[PDB]
Amino acid sequence: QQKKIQMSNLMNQARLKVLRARDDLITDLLNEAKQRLSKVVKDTTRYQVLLDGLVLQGLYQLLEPRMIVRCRKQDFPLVKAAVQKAIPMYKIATKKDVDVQIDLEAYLPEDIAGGVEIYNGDRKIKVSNTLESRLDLIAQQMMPEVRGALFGANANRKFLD
Amino acid sequence: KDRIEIFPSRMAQTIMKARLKGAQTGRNLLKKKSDALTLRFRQILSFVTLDEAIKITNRRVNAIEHVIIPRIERTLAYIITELDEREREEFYRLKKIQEKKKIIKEKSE
Amino acid sequence: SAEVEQATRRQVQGMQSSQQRNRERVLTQLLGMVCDVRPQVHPNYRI
Amino acid sequence: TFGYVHGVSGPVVTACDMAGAAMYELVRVGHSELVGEIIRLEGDMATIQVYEETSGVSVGDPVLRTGKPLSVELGPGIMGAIFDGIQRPLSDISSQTQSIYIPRGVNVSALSRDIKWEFIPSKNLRVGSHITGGDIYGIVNENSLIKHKIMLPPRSRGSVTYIAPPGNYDASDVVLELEFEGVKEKLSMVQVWPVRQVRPVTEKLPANHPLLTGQRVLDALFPCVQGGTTAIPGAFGCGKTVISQSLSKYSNSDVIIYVGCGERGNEMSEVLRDFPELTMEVDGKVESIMKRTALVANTSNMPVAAREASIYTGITLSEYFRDMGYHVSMMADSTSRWAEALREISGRLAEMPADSGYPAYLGARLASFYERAGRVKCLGNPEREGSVSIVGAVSPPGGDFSDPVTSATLGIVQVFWGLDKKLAQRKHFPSVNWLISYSKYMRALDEYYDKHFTEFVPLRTKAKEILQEEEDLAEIVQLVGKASLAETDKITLEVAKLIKDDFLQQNGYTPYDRFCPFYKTVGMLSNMISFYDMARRAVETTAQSDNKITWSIIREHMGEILYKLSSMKFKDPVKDGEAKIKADYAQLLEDMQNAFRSLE
Amino acid sequence: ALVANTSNMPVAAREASIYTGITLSEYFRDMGYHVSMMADSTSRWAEALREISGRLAEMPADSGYPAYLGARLASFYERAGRVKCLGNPEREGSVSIVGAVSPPGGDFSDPVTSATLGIVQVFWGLDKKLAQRKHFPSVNWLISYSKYMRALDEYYDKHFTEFVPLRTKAKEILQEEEDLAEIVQLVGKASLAETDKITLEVAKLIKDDFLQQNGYTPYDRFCPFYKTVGMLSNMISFYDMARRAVETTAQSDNKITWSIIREHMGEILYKLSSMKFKDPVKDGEAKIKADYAQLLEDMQNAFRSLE
Amino acid sequence: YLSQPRLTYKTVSGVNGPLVILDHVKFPRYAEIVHLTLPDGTKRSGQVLEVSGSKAVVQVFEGTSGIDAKKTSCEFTGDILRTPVSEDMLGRVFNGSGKPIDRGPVVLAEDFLDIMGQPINPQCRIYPEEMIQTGISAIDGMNSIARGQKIPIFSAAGLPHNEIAAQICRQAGLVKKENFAIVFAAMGVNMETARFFKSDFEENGSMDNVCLFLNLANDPTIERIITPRLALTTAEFLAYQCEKHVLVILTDMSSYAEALREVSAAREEVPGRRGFPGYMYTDLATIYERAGRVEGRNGSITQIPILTMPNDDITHPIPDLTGYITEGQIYVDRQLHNRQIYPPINVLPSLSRLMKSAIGEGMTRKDHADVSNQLYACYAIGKDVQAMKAVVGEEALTSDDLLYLEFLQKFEKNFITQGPYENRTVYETLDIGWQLLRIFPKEMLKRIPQSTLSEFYPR
Repeated sequence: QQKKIQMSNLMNQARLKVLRARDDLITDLLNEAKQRLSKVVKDTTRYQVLLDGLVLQGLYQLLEPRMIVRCRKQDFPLVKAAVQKAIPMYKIATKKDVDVQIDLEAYLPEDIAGGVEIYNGDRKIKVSNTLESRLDLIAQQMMPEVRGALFGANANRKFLD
Repeated sequence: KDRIEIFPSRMAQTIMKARLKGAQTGRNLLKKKSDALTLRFRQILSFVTLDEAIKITNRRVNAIEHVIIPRIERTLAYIITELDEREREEFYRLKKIQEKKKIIKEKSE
Repeated sequence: SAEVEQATRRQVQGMQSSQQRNRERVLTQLLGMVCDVRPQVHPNYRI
Repeated sequence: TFGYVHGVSGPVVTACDMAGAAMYELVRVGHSELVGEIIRLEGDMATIQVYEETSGVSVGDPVLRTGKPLSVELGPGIMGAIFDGIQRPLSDISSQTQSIYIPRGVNVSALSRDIKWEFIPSKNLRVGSHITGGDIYGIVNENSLIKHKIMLPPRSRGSVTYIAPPGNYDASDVVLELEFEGVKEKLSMVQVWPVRQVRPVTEKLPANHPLLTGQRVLDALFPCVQGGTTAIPGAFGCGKTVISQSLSKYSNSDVIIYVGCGERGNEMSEVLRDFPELTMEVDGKVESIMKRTALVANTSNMPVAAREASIYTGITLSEYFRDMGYHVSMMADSTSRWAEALREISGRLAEMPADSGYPAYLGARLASFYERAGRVKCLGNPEREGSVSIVGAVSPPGGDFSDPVTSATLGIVQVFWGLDKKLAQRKHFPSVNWLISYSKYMRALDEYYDKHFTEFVPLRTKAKEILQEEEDLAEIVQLVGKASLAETDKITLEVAKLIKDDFLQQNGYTPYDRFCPFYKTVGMLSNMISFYDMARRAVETTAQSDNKITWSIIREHMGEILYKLSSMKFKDPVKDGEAKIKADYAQLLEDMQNAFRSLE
Repeated sequence: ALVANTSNMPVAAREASIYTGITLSEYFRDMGYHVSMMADSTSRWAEALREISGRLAEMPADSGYPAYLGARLASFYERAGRVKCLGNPEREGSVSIVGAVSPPGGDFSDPVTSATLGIVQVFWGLDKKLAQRKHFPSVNWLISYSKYMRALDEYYDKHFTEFVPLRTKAKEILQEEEDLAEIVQLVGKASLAETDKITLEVAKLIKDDFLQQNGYTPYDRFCPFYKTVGMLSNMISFYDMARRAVETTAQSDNKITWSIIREHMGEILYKLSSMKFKDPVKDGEAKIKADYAQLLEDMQNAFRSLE
Repeated sequence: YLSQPRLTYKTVSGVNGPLVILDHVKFPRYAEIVHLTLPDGTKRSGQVLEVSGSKAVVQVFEGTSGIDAKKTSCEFTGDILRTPVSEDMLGRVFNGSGKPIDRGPVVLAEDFLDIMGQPINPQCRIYPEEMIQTGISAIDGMNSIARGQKIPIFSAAGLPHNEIAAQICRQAGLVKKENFAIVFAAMGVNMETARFFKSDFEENGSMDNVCLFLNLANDPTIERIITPRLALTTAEFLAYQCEKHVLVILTDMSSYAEALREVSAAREEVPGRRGFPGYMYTDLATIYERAGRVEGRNGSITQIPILTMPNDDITHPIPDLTGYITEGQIYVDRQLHNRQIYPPINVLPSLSRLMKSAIGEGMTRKDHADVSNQLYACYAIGKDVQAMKAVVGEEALTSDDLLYLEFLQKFEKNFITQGPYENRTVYETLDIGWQLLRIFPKEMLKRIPQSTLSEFYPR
């Protein structure tokens, strides 16, 4: 009788052991992606293009009469260019005249891979538009396809509707 | 008379339903007593004592059926109706309270 | 109890082998998706 | 035609910039086009009740205003299809998506526009002729049974300017154009009619023609008339299937509509699975019932607006075919489920509740629903006639008759086919209670019965007297054992048994008893009552003294005659024609009377 | 350490009193102590919630109570149990909670009674009719329940081994008595099986001399569990022997009946009814066990000589 | 995917009980999930219940204590509550929110489904056929569960409805004249019972086929509302997409109904009948009817909702509204419990409307239908004779009456009384039936055709 309970505990923990191992593999892959994004932001032209897009997307989501862009200090030259270009593109798309400033007194922690944060005029609404946050957002939403790509499709799943 | 005259309440519903179940169980047990006496009576046909026992048992069974249960059922139906009437007047007041709150909210805007 | 741990180790080894086959391809697609920003104005914006 | 969502408080959506909207109009809210209706209006803002889940609806979403109120789309292709309570084809949604779910915001046209229908004009109309509402200007050939007559929509008239030639047209083309005071209207084969509006008729006529169902019981003793309204109890063990199948399969009506209101999923599956498998002989060919049937399916988890609207969608479809000159029989599977949906909406809108929590207008809605049934003289110059019958069922919680929904229904319907479960447990089918059941159409049908059958009316009166007496004698028998009992009462008891056994009971799983023609029903009853009368006379005319006739003497004397009476139900109308069965019944009567003659 | 709050105190303190009490209870729980927390009333707490809900003009639910009444009671009631405490010493304490629902009646539709019943594992319902008859402690014992049976079965089987099966038989007798009582009130014992007569009479022995006790007397101020088991063991042992005797000798010559048993060994029922008086603590454990052992031996010899 | 950066707001108009009222929110959605960060770093979850212009109102799952209107930030996800589903989550234990509480990892999703879902298109619904045996004789040989029906267990408070529910999880399976799973959701369960369920499933080896959701009495009351929606969302994934049969057990729907009443109050809705929402009917139907068979697929979902009857009154809206839209009932009694009979299920007031299709040749055994009907009649008669005995005595009974009393005593002892760890398959249950029926001579078994008797009655 007691042997049956022991076998139950062994099988149940063994199931969790392999599931945890699979979750570590996913975590390690995500960590590698973050390190590879670090290599990307070490570039100049490729990273500036990301910032050009990221600043525009920040502005389009916040839609306020005044905005402040906060970035890493070392990225200010690149953000400055991104804002100067983003502004006339914003105005054409939205038909609203928005004063976009860059925060020269506060900066993002230097350990952040990259990206920007966008605040409204009174600093009460912020857009989480940093590079690390965007990666986590997409990686999680796309995870069902990562699961299949790495470990295989579910052989017992016949209908995808 | 027509009702047991217990003030409408959820407690009264529980008491009346238990009282009704008791009356129905007694009716069925006494009906079985009557049937047993009737079979024994017909088998014999201490004879007149069975005819008297049957007449007394059937009279009690008839009273449960024609007097006591109808009266419990009328009481229970009365209670059920009156409780829904109390539920309604609570609904009215709560609805008006919600409307008054809405009016206060509009004035504040 | 040994057969349970033996099967567990084998399943972990399988997962490690499988995920390696296209590890770089999954990372490459993921980096492409995050790098491409595609800015958009909220669909309910009306001006 | 667009407004915007201002806010969501649950299933209720507030719109702004929606000044041009009428109460109980239709809107498609959000990017998924959720179906809802406008109830309260204030300024340029509107309060929308959304039928489906509102999760995901954003402030600023579009709202598309649809000019028509809750309406039913009427035209070719309606037959054989299964609809949602708000007129959404379930057989197309499940087949155009390959899904098992009804998509949220699903938008499938009620009538497909990819079918090329065979349309033949009336050949009587010409360009320049005058046409009015209800007129028929052509017929679509759908199937072998029901011709789909294309009528001018009500509340339209004028001079005809274009008539399509005979040919293949779909439901998006233009078939007829008419001009009224310079205004040209282009009409297709499809008309739209608000579901809460009653389709007009020329006049409402008395109902005189019986509804010729295949059951001996629920006909001989408790008649229903074409255009009449009845109620049927709906309990698990009541055997309601027998009426549903008998009415939809063998009725003399032309079109059957089966309406679900909000039943259990598995119960809707049983109906949807059974119906397609039913057939009937027509012109010697066995045809599917679905070629002359339409069905509306609603389960308990469907949007409450659809469960509430289902009953009106069904009758709107019924009236549509009524206006063609067809006799339509609609069954509401459970009007209690409808009333439940109605109470839910009243509750959701925080309306003051009335009796047992139901809306104050419950009775008014049921009364105006049933009033829409009846035999009518149709609109249009063809001077055609038709009818709608309703055989809606009631299933109150607990099986009681105190529920306002069943009490109100019984005060409205003129026939009540009270069913029982005890009879089902005894394997006696159809499970008709007899003492509870009634019909108030007996007077209306007296003209029909007099004209065509003559002796039916006194026979059904005697039949009820015999059956009622059997009940009245029950207390005497229980306390006596048929010992201290009149021989005339023994005749009543045993003959009433004969009636209960070999007449009112009918076995629909036998090929000979699938359908009992009326002439056979009255034939069987005539001979049984004629025996009763002869048996009463045999005893009473000899009961004075010395040498009297008793039931034991009659039963022993002519046991073959009592058997022959029981055998009458086996006369299969499919093989033995009207003349042969009547001849055999006539011979039985003669053999019967002669057997009694030997006793005097 | 008690927390005192009277009905004339502010409604907010009336609400907070329960939270203060349980906070102290958990505090000592985390010391490794076994804490037993008794509430005087949770209906007064629910009353405070109803009063405040009204004052705040928030939408009420049934009978004026807040719709979240169940959440507040669950929050209190679920702060209890045997735990492994935080801290290096690995100590393990417990909190027991005894609630108290003042009954507007025996109808469990009462919002507070209903919410309590859905949470608490043990419900000791007090019958109104037993109170009127001055049967103390007044417990219905047909509507009450305890959901810790299987949890305690290990304890009982380890230490006593006898209680679990005695408990089963005792519950069977009480329920059988209620069903026989329903018919006896109708037919007056005119026709009963001999076994049924024993069940009725043993059930009265149980109701009067086992389940009833005067808690202000030296002998019943506290009855230790070993004694509770002793008392029940003898009464059921009597039941089994009385039932065996009449069923074994049934349909024979020397038919044994209850009247014969009561006359044959009347002093046995007197002794059984006297067991509540052995007076623990004043008298010793060793003697009380020996005295009950003697009652069992006398019953066995009494039935042996009867059969 | 959205790939749209999230907006976090620090604009708060006020806080009122469980609700936080926000301001200046851009195009908020109804039912949107948001996350709060409190000044102490504490994180909380919530859902948007009302969006009136820019004033979004969010209900916080956990308590709102500590929340201010100056520093607390609210992060919007831009989407609604969608549950990650997979086959791998079978064998896991989750809380009401869908988070693991078994020390395992977060679910590695195969897809994301809206937990509210959609109704199943009636045109593709297949009437229930084969049987799912439970292992409990009282509800296999008397009121079987068809593979696709929804049959509730009504119990009074204090009865062992949770022990039976656990027994069903350990014993239930297919008839077997690998593709069967159970999804178990407990709403408002107390800590002691939550331990019981979790440990009892793990210890007996059944967990491999159980997906367990525990919503505890002290857990957020709104989470109790999604709990059965997460369980059913999983059941729909497993059943209809992965071609297997799923048994869903929803325990203590009465506690669900109470949490639903709380949500209604949070919306400031006027209470309906007996304090419950006027839409309780459609809400229960929304849960219950997401079950059954579907055309073209080999999967199925059954449900056994379990409901506590307040004051033991079947009239109460909770069992009344449930029964009105379910197919029969199991019905656990009190007298059988006080008599120490387990399971305490009363066969006389119970009913399974789908039994006619569940059982018979090709599904269980030829004689199934006949044994059930005869046992029911014999039990009903035995109770009737027992009532007579109490009036007329033992000597007034005839031989047939004594046989019915013998049946009554042995029926309850052999057929109904089982124990929590004896798994009786459908064939053993029927064999026990015959052993009890062979008490009577053939001529007293009026409801069994002679052909069945000649085949099964002897031996």
